[PDB]
Amino acid sequence: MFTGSIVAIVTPMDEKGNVCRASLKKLIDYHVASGTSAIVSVGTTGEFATLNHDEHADVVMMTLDLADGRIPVIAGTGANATAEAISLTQRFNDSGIVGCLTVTPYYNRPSQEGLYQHFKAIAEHTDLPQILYNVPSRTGCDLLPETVGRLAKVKNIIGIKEATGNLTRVNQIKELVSDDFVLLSGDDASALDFMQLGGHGVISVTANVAARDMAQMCKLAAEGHFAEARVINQRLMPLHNKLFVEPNPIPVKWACKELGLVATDTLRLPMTPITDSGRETVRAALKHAGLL
Amino acid sequence: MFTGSIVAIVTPMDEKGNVCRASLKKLIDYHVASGTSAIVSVGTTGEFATLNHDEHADVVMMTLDLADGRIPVIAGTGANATAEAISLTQRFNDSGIVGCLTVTPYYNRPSQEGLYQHFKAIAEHTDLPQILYNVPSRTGCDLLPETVGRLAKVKNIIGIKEATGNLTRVNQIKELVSDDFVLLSGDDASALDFMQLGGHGVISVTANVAARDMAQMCKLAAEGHFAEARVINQRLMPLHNKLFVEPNPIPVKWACKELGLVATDTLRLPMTPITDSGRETVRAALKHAGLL
Amino acid sequence: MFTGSIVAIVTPMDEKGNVCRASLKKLIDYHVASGTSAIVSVGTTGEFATLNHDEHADVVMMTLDLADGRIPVIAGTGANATAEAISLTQRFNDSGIVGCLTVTPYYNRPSQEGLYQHFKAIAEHTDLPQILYNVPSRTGCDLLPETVGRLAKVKNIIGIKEATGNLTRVNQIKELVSDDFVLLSGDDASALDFMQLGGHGVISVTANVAARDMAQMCKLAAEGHFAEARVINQRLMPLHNKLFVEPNPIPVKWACKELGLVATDTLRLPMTPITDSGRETVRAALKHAGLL
Amino acid sequence: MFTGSIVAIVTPMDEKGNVCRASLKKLIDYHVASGTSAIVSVGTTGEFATLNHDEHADVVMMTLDLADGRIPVIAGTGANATAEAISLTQRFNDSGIVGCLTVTPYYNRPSQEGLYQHFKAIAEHTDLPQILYNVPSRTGCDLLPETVGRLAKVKNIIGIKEATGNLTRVNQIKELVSDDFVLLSGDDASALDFMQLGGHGVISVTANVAARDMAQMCKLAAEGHFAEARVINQRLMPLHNKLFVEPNPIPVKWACKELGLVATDTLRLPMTPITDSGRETVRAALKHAGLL
Ligand SMILES: [K+]
Ligand SMILES: [K+]
Ligand SMILES: [K+]
Ligand SMILES: [K+]
Ligand SMILES: [K+]
Ligand SMILES: [K+]
Repeated sequence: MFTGSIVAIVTPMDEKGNVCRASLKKLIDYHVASGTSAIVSVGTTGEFATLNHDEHADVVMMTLDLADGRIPVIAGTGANATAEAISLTQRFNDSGIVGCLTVTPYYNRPSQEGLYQHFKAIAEHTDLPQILYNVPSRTGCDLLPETVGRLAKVKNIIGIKEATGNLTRVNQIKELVSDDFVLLSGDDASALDFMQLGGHGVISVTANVAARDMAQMCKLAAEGHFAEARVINQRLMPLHNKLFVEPNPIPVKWACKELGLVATDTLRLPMTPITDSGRETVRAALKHAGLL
Repeated sequence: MFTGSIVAIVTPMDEKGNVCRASLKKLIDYHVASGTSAIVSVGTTGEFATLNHDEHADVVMMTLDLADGRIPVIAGTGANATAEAISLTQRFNDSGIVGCLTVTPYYNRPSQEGLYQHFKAIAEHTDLPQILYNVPSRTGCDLLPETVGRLAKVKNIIGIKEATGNLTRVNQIKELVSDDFVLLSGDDASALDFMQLGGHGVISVTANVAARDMAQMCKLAAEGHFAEARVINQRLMPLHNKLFVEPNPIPVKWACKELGLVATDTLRLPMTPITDSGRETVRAALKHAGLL
Repeated sequence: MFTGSIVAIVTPMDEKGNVCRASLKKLIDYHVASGTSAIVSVGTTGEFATLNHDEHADVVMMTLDLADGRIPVIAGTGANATAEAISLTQRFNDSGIVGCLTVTPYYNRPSQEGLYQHFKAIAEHTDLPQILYNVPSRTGCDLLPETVGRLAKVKNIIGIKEATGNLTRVNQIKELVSDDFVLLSGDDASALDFMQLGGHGVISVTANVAARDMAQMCKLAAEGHFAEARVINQRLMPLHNKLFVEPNPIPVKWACKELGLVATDTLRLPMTPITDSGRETVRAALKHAGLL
Repeated sequence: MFTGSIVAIVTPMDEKGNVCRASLKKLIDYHVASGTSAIVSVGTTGEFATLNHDEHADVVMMTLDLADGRIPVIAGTGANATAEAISLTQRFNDSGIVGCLTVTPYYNRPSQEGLYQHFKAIAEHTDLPQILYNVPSRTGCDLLPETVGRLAKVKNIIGIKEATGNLTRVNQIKELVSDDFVLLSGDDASALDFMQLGGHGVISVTANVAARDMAQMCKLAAEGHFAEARVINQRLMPLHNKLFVEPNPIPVKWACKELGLVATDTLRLPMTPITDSGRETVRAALKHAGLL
């Protein structure tokens, strides 16, 4: 459901830029075989910015179909207009997804009162569980712990993906919310630290290409075996870093292609193909993790 | 017209959040009478974030119809997907707009090369003049002078709205582009300084309520009369700051309502109504500028 | 020695700005009675910036004398010139202090190679244990984990006071150093989190006025009792924050006076007396902690 | 003289780190011949951080003796303890210096009120003109325009060396001070922009090796001939940047050695010798400026 290693899955494309079903099926089978806890479909790593809402919905529904009940699917449903976020969420009502990952409005820089009204309105128009998502480097907006506390009082707001990389947020949030509100890292390089402080898992880029290792790390964390988890983390740290050598998901798509998990590493503009220097860097990180 | 005081006009709304034609007419007449150089329709201040593409186009067309040839209109046309920006651009071909204001992709944080490809593609598919728009605090990415220099070689990329507030950008860009490339400030509080360093004008929030003083300030600046311009700037500085006391365009829409230029101060979520403390701050700034 | 709750003790002054022996003795007796693990004398909170090296040495020696073997004393010995740091350290050779707290050079912004040469030269001119101290908001310099690793190879460099508040540093450093290199927080508000990640204690401002609570928190942490430690932390969090409402040690000196621990709250310029608003804020925090 | 191109002169050292009188003479003659306005002796670039007060005074006196009335000398006199700044100031009373350059307290992060008291006290105890010096990247504190305005009312506080590189400060300060208060840039790369906005000159690192071009650039700027000045600035921009490729004054001392102006490029720890890559970068910048 909402703990352990959750992959922010790539939306694999053909050379034309449209979803590649055979690739998507190969990835999903991989995540089932690897012990991934859930799949986030059409999150940031899934190129939500460059799919239209129809295309987005098609990918989510295809992912659900291919998952075939073997692995839970959380849909990306964020938007920077509240009405649009409500419309997008309503597309998934009764779909089979287990909840929604909803990013703070980007670009328009709402106030904290605005963020409260936005997420409350979205939560009120669905029965689906809502995971807030804070990623200020992308959005220009920072959903602060006090406001997460206020929102956690809404019945179906049940967790947060905290992608600041600021580990002080874990216990600031935890003290204002109930014991069952889920804290998930959105920052691979700090995620083991985030779990060590009390978080419950990660929505991960790295899990796209090191799914088994990520699942093993997160299990060890949950069991309180941090030193064993950290050995895995150290083997993965160059991926955690170098999968952002160029803008995500440029590196992870390349890595997926290199590993034979997807047919092509195509992305949509303004994301551009990986540079030669980038390929060499990512290749080295994959080798360090023992994947190549 | 791409120099002088250009207003980033509000999109006035009724209580339902729908565009108020009567209020828009009043603003347009105000700008014609007050000597504003041009109107930026559905820029940031015009709530491009929360209008859909149809409503956005309607507002641009309504603005053109109401302007009736008396003042030039520039349309906001940016998007974070290069295909969507191209699509939106096509809607305005032969509309009567003089140019497009096209923001760097927000949220997805493309590389410089990605920005280059993005804007180059948009420019290729129109004959309309394009004004690049850099606002890193909103978008998460920063279109750097070197890339602006590469883009300025494209025939119909004709200027930039630089909203960093980092004044060193003026001459870094100027030295890389031709003498006819327009530099426009997107930061009211530093705009006179921007013009003093070589900028050609401003795309302004303050101009929505102080159009005549903005128009004269920019003229004096273009003539080299900076001391004279600075007297006006000092009277407007509280507005340049306090129009951002809560997220733009919340304060300026309230100010327009207080002056009687628009029927209601309604905005779309996630923007919310001005706080009482914000009304007090904004009113004080209006009085400092001599407007109430 | 170098774990648990270490107080960065204030240098109490008379009204003239010189050390007050009776106050210093009262504080030291308090730390012995409270279970404080060690005292840092003439660190940042002890006003190292505004004591001359003679005055500094006198305070350290007086603190040692008053401690009377009951509680270990670590001297502040940092300087931004290597020669000066060596001279200051040599004053304490054979003094009775148990080690030195040596801040990265401030103002001059050395490179990482510079930081390496600086601390290596200092370590080579003493037999005393050296605790590095990184506080970039004050110094303009950031001693990065790689360089801490390089330095940890020097026999008598035995730990670090990490005052960035960036909790990712704990495990970055730990993986590059031996199991016996000591990690101490220099940031009260994050210090329980820092210990939860693997750190060994804190050099604390808050311990000046909540010494018993800080010692109890740190003991619980070391025992792996984080939830119990966090209850104490929550009671102390307003002090952890509000003891920096005005520049440290302005608030903590006031609080020490209010509690009857020191005779006067005098400081040296450019530190100035606490403002009325500050007194009210600090008073509230003391009340929250159950100290007043 | 407190306008035009003022050099923040290196303190040339022999291999032992002691001041080289022969090298200093050569530099002083160079500045007299090249039209430099004044010499700042034992500023940041002069390694004020690593000279003791006696050595600092010796260098100022030697500079005065060598200048022999041919060029005005301003002494660096700042400290982070108000008493120490006063003490140092007294050493220079009736020395022959024309003024003092006094940096905001570093490391201890005083309040604005603390800065006000600090500088007010220093000014009270001398008849020498005082130039305030703001460099937040080094000091950890930021002397804001409002406080500069309060200090400019003190009769002998006569200007400011503003080294933020934040160009909005020019007119924020100008509007709060009298027409005769001097604004000087402390950031070579933005200094021409600073002058274009109303600044009166620069306290420069670049001037150590490009004194004549700096002197002419500043004259053209003072005359309003900004286009002409900017041609010179463009030839000097690689030096303005690459003199900071490693910590200042490491690169400029190497540059002075390469040109033959000083016998050795030796500095005091924690400054270290220039890297090979830095020598290559600096040399390239020298050639761009036409100096080798
Ligand atoms: K809930
Ligand atoms: K939108
Ligand atoms: K062009
Ligand atoms: K060691
Ligand atoms: K020093
Ligand atoms: K004055």
